[PDB]
Amino acid sequence: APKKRWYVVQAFSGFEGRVATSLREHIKLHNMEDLFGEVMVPTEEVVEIRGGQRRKSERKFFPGYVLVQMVMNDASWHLVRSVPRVMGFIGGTSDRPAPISDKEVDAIMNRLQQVGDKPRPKTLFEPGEMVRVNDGPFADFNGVVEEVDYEKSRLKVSVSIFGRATPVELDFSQVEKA
Amino acid sequence: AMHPMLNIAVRAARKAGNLIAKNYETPDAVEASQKGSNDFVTNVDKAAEAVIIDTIRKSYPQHTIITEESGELEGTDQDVQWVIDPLDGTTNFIKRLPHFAVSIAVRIKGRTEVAVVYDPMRNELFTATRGQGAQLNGYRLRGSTARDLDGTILATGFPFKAKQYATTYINIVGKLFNECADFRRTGSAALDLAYVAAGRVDGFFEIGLRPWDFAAGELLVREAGGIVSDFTGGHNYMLTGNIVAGNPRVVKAMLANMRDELSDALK
Amino acid sequence: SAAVKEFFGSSQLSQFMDQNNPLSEITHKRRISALGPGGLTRERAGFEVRDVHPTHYGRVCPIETPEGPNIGLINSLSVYAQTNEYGFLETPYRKVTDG
RNA sequence: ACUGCUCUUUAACAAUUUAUCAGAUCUGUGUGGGUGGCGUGUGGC
DNA sequence: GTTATCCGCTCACAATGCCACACGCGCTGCTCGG
DNA sequence: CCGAGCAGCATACATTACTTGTGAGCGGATAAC
Ligand SMILES: [Mg+2]
Repeated sequence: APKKRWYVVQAFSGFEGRVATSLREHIKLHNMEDLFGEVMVPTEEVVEIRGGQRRKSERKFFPGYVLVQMVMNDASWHLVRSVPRVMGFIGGTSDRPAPISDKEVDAIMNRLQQVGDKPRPKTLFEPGEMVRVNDGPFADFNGVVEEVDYEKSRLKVSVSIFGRATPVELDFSQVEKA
Repeated sequence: AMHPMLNIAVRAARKAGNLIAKNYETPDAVEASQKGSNDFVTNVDKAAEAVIIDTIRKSYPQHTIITEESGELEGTDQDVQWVIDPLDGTTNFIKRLPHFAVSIAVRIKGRTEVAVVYDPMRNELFTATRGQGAQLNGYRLRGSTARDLDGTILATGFPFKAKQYATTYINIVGKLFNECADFRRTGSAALDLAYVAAGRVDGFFEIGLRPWDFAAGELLVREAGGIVSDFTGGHNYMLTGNIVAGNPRVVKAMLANMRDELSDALK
Repeated sequence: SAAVKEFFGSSQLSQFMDQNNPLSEITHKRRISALGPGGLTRERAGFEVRDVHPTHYGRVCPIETPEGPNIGLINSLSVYAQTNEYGFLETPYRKVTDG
């Protein structure tokens, strides 16, 4: 029972998804829907719904690479390499590939599961950094993030109100640089 | 901008130093007790350490803390450490000698990232963050641009806890007095390191220093053009506690001069 | 467009016309070079190539050539000279019968 | 329909152990400050 | 067989000085943008 | 919905291209004990 161990191929700058599409099309060409079973390009989503970039942004686990679930045969080797725009394999010595190990496989699988379950706003704030305020009521203020929050997502922030410092609950959208 | 953890650390050090100054003008409130060799430790140490720990936990309830008194308080996390000395030169604060400082540095993955020392008597605030440098009250710090062991000033410390090396130490100093101009001795490792990074003294060296007595100054002298090492050119100074520091030329000259006078126990 | 325009505009061969004199214009239009893509360069030219070959008679002028680092590389095509159907340099000649 | 039935007359304090006799200066805006890097080609000598 | 010996194989590394003139100098489909 | 910036892309490939002359390190054949 030789399982189709996963493998990785080095794509170009920003053609990974297109490379995967064309690879599936080459599969449908050569009918190798068995050997080239799975092909995956992971991603992430940072959701900052205000302040320029609006409502979402797409990242990648690791750019330039594409993941496949091929097998090891010289024919399939070329069939992977005989696609529009890919560099060689990424693994052992060239012409003798090596598989991404099953431990790393399940690791990246869990990462993919976590990023697919919860679309979560990244580009967070770290406790103790100064920052301006783009809020209406508190326009052109600046204070230090006294305590950060993620699910509540409302940035307990100390700032000079009536003299002494006071903590406020200015939400993410009302937070400027850093 | 300003490094976040650096801002928290400098606020905490400011509060601790204000408490220090408050305890200073009252030669009555200090109620010390002897713990080591020819030095006390005061209640003020405990008060300042408490203030620092509390201010840190306010904005960081999980970071690991390190202190001469509380040893190592392992927070729920163990990659972000805060090495703290609420007082460097407690001997001086006993005699109310106005030369001491509070010291706070942060280690990430074992690498010191931010560091501050604070002299409340002159209101001097040596800050330093990795990859951005060291500042004295808003001025950059480049260390003494001296290029040789001539005319230099050498800050040092006498090992009042490990006086066995004294003789050897003496010889070292003696040898150094053949070339250097003058020495300096303030009984405050952190402020010695700062002055080195401040370009006020052109080199510092000490035999057997405590880990939390340089972990803040060492980043200062690093990002102020200077380098640090042990007495044999290696990086084990964090364990041996044997420190030399200063601009590369003077450090190289000192090491070349001391290669012989030193003892095999130290190397 | 990119290929054809980068060729006609920025070529090792194409260059602004030597248009300061009618004779200069002509001799720069009917000028034969040995450099360029697929052609040798002045560094690796070799003292052998530059010299006129006894077959240059009538097919390429032997007297006009820029003096200096590229002698014999740049050549002026003869007056009556004319390219062949394949691309060689055919020269006219008067047919002589028996006598 | 069916727990609830006065508790009795506005805050309840910190500073605190040598040492004391209280024990010279409110001026400016004189002055300057406010194309090029590389590559290639072409020629010339 | 091995140990030192030698001979062809492949790669690094140099190509006068100036002057003048000319020309050009990423991009591109993904990304930030309304 | 296309205009205005960007991030890492031999354009993906077969690009590519005779001698240049010289030294120098190197790997496969070679003489000897
Ligand atoms: Mg201490």
